[PDB]
Amino acid sequence: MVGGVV
Ligand SMILES: O=C(O)C(F)(F)C(F)(F)F
Repeated sequence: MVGGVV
């Protein structure tokens, strides 16, 4: 999985 970036 590629985590989101905020
Ligand atoms: O981590 C994932 O979901 C994946 F698709 F396997 C990646 F290719 F990005 F590594």
